[PDB]
Amino acid sequence: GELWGIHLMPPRILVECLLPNGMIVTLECLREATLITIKHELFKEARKYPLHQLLQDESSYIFVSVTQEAEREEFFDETRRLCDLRLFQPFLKVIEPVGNREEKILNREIGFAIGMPVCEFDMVKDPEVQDFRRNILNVCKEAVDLRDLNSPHSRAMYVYPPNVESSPELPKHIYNKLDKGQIIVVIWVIVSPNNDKQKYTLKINHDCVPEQVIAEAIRKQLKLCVLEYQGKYILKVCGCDEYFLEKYPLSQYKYIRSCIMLGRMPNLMLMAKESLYSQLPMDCFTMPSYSTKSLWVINSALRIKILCATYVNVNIRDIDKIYVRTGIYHGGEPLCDNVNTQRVPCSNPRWNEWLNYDIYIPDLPRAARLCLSICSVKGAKEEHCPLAWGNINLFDYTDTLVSGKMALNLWPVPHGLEDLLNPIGVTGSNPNKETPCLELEFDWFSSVVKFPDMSVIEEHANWSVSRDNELRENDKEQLKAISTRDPLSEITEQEKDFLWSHRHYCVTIPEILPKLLLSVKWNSRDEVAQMYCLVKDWPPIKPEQAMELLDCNYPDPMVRGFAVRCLEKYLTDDKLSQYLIQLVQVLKYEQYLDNLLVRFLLKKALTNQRIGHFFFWHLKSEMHNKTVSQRFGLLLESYCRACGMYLKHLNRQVEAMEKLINLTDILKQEKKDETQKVQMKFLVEQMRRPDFMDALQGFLSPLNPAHQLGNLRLEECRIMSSAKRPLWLNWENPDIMSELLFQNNEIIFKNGDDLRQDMLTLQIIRIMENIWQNQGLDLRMLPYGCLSIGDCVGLIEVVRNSHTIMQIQCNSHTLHQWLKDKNKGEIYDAAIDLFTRSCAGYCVATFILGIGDRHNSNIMVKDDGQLFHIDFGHFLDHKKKKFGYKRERVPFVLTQDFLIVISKGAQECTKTREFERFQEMCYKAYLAIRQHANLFINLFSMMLGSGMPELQSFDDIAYIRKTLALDKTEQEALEYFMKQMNDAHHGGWTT
Amino acid sequence: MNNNMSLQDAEWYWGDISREEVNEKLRDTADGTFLVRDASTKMHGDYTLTLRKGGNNKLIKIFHRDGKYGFSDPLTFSSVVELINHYRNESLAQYNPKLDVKLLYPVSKYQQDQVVKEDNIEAVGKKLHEYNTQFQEKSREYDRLYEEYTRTSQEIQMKRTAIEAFNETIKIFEEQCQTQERYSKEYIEKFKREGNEKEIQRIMHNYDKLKSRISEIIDSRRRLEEDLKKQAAEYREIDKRMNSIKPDLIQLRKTRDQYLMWLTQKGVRQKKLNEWL
Ligand SMILES: Nc1cc(O)cc(-c2nc(N3CCOCC3)c3oc4ncccc4c3n2)c1
Repeated sequence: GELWGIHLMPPRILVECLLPNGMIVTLECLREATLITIKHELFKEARKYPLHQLLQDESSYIFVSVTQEAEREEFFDETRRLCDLRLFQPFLKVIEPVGNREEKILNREIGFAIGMPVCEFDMVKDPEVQDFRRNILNVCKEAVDLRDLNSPHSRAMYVYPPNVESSPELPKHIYNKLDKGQIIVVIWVIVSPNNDKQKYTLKINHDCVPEQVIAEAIRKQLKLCVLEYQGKYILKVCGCDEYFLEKYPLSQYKYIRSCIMLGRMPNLMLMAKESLYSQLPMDCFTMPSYSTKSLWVINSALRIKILCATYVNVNIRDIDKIYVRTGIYHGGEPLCDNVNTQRVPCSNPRWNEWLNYDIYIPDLPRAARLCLSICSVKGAKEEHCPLAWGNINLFDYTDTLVSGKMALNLWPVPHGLEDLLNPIGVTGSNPNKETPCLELEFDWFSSVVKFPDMSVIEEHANWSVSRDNELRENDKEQLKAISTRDPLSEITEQEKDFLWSHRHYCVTIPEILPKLLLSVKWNSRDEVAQMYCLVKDWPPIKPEQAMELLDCNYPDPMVRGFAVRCLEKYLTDDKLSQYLIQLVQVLKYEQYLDNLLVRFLLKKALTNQRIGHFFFWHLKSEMHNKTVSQRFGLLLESYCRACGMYLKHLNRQVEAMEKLINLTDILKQEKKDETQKVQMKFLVEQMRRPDFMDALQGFLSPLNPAHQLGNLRLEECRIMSSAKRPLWLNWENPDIMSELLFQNNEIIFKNGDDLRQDMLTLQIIRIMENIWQNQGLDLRMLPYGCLSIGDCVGLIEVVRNSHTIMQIQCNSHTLHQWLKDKNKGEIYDAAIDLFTRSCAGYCVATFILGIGDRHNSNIMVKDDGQLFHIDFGHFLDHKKKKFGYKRERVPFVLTQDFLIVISKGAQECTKTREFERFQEMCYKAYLAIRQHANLFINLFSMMLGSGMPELQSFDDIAYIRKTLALDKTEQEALEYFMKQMNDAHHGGWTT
Repeated sequence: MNNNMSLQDAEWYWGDISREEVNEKLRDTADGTFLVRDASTKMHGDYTLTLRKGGNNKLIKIFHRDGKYGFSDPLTFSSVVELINHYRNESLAQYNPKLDVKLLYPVSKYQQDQVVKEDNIEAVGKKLHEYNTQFQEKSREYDRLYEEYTRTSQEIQMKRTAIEAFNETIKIFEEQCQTQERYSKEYIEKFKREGNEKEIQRIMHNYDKLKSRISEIIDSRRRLEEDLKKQAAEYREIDKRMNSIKPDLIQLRKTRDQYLMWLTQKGVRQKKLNEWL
């Protein structure tokens, strides 16, 4: 709320005013009023009260107060509204400001974006936290220097980066749409005194750099203008904040490439270079004010003492015993046998026993973790359940082995997890101290004990050998076979011993590194030492395959180092944008705050504002989550301090979203027993207010920063039918050329549903579409915008001119007949094609991912005939547990309604040439994705720590392995797909 | 007796089950626990032995050539049953000295025969309906408790920060007493000798008002402290209730799954299973 307790403050509100001479003055104010008028109203009345003579001029004083976030805040911007002040209580202390004003304003602007006050980081005792804050700044200032390598063109490349594809090479069906490899492009120019446009239709090669597009434009002294005024102008997309600034073939830009497939003409705009270059903020950077034995020398087995737990929340009636389960983990696999304490009564949780592990301390790998939990118990059939869990890194960030007594405040068990330990969960104590607290004791080895240096490791790796052959074709063929296994197909013990024996030949096939790493005995310093030397000189690999090495199965820092170095060399901003969700989530697996991946992502976010935008939002959406609060907050703090002017743009977005959260809250709690007619009236009455209009207008779309959101069309904004009360919002597109792209921007704001599952489903769909397109399959999907922006708060892009299947139907011919009206005449065939292609893609895509059952409301159709899906909700068949059967659903069944459309209204709708043509499209689509199975398995694997109940374990990702039939041959995989479609369509599949 | 049985009748033989099914039968089981499944069709080998060791699942391929089975060249066993029964008595150290254990505890496919000895299909099906209804019911009971839990956890968060915001307020209002004390020490002094009690009348009025305002604020956070203690207590109670449903949930799920297995291993129509569920 805007005040504490009350969601909205009354029009009139009394304010307590604390004066510098120790006087309290009550003042009558307005909720809209500013701080300048309050201060002038105050000293007007302060003349009545005692000791006024001691008061100075108003220019010497400032207002201070406490906020909702428990922070004492000084209000420098005295043109702020009282409701926008974010006050805890209606009181204002007037004092004289001292210290650095500039950095105080900046600290509060970071704090506002970040979700928490920046001074909460100041009072963190933990050295790792303060080291991260200082050391990360080196990355930040080093990043702003790439933004000045060629100023002010560097500034333009940063703020408006080229939105390009990964490859200049075009697929066949894109090129075949071009007239002999040429594209008709319209360039518009303005004469602002006359304020009207003159269009110039051009016909140039697709692979023309903006300069060849800028040269031809002037024609529509012959070569003199293209010699001098060539690099004097820049191209812009109409109705967009998307610019062409770098030397790329025109067709490689996403918009132009999009225009070809859609059949639309590219509307570019001519604009002066200097006109945008001077409009750029040129944001500068300022440094903030916050700027012995070896492990292999210890002749002892590992042991840890479990002392006691403060309490567990358990009913003494129902549970017989409690105990502590413990494990030494490298990633998700135990390094030795789990060790339990002796069972004790629920009332008194006290053990005081040394647990002994079958591991010699020298053999502890660098990434070794302690995983523990307090478990409960209930012939003698007994159930074991986790009450709370916690993980500890056995080495700290400075390579130091843990020692002596320590206290570990535990975490609640995630919903749905039944596993007694949680090796995937984050490490470290729960920030919430009012929490079950396990007290433990590690051995103390008369020193600071440190993990060996790389040079020490290399010497041992040589020693291990001291204690010729060629690679046969037989061996060379098994190595290829092993490397073709997917990332979840466990290698056998024969295969492990084979790979290890041939570790020196494995370099010849670099993509086998994930398998060789699984063949390493991680509880043996001899083998890990030998692996390190091989990893150091290992050939770089394709980014999609390197990402495999970033999930929770590969915690070793050298391995992760390698993976990040592959991304540094080969990951293009295009694909980085496409995988950003996973690269952010994968930060949750990282042992420490400072690591190579976080340095990579932050650098990328600070040198490319499109990446920065989504980097901010992905991190911010999870700030409510206490497992990641500190990490992401610290990360966000760094970004916001170094991103420059974009912080002001992000602030407006956050300010808009908070006010939408405010409004939807009130609707869900205080207005639940009101009808939608009145609920809407409340919404309008509250939106019409000046503070809401100024907040919800003139900001950038968080779904797409290139889309400016101007004035609200408030008469057309509506609450949707659902109980969570989604807001169907409508903005004007304020661009002076918006009519050529879109005049108005519609977005659904949802507060109550977790939109992370949909966000992932739409990402996968986008990637699937990319696969099919490059392989010559024109199956057009519609992965609309969807962004999670907080705890069950999100944004969904609205597709214009789209209708649900029920809307069409409310007879099984009316869908086909409806599409006929909207596409009357000869243009009818382009619709049936698009529908069939859309249907195939979505039929195959939904089957693979096992999304929730489709119905008339789930499925939508556009005017042109494009079919797409909405509200995915659950994937990987989450309705299979809580149910019985272990079979694979076909979510999207083609009823006769859909079959008629494909068959163009034919009688035998399953026995036409169009239906079989459709079938082969589904067969091609299915096998195309199967061939890229590793990519999808990898992406999902990075998402296990995310907190999404639909993927908590590798057993959940096993679903796509079963739908893509990976344990089978390619022939059998196709046969499996056919049978699933036949069983779902009751035999109507004409096999 | 044992060596002459078919592989098909072997308790530890599961046939065409997936690697993920194998994992769910081997989770948190003692070392020596094992089962055999068919190898994946796209690979060399006929069967995969899977066993527990040091808390991990070990996969060993069983190969076949000319009537002989084994883990590697040469193949010396006459049948899979012969191979398995050999390593139920001999340590696997004979094959690989690093994995030193025996195949001790078979995951029997006649496992559910212990729990359900009911020979009638319909009686097993109807008990599947009863165990499923019980499970669904408790699942929804646990679900509501989780909604309560999270909401309670979120409201506690708001209160905790509100306590800190109250403390901050009290600090400011107490420092306001300090400022008025340091400012009036000489200004009351001047009019103590000048005898101006009329001014003192309105300075003390202001000071008493400040003291009066502090009282309310301290009392308000005192009230919030009580609310918080009450809600934290609710939290721990919700947590207790959830910890009682969890064990019952696992058992109710395990029983349903084993009753589903008995009907599957008897091949009951995929449609009649769904009318029970
Ligand atoms: N929880 C959720 C998740 C999601 O990805 C999409 C939607 C969604 N998206 C829509 N879109 C997405 C883009 O196309 C236009 C509207 C919807 O339109 C509707 N009409 C009537 C009833 C419901 C809807 C509806 N629901 C809802």
